[PDB]
Amino acid sequence: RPEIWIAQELRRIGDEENAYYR
Amino acid sequence: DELYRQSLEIISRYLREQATGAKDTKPMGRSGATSRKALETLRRVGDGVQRNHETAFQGMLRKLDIKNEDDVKSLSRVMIHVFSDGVTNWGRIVTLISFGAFVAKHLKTINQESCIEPLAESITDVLVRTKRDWLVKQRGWDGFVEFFHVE
Ligand SMILES: [Zn+2]
Ligand SMILES: [Zn+2]
Ligand SMILES: [Zn+2]
Ligand SMILES: [Zn+2]
Repeated sequence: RPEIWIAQELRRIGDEENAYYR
Repeated sequence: DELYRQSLEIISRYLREQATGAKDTKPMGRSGATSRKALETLRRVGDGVQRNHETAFQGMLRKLDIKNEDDVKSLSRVMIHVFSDGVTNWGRIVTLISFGAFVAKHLKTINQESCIEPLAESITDVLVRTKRDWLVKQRGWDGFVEFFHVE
């Protein structure tokens, strides 16, 4: 549950960063 | 396994740099040019992610509740889970590395004899082992450098 939330954040931030540089 | 060696080095050096705050002066050795540009790219975008997502990172570090330098099992499950949707991009990859550095910093405070090595190995293991062919197709760390190359 905490680990799922952490995964959600990293994924959200990761894709957001990807889009920016893309 | 050069891909793994190179990856572990770039990721280890960045984490160690972040935790100790001191740059390392050693020849990268093999494909040194790429590795240095990777470390440079990693400093720029890596520090940026930590700055721009300090609030989220602090919360994540809190829920992780990492007890020691060897307690990387949970983070490993987290990183695997991040890619469990089948999506792979450099944005996610560099974010995991940036958070790794954020964790490495916290480890120092609680004890200063912490190798960042176990942490760097956990991150490198996930990336290189579970995304082996994706990385190779992207020309490894040159693809990394290229993607984050800004004008
Ligand atoms: Zn961002
Ligand atoms: Zn140890
Ligand atoms: Zn293969
Ligand atoms: Zn240019």
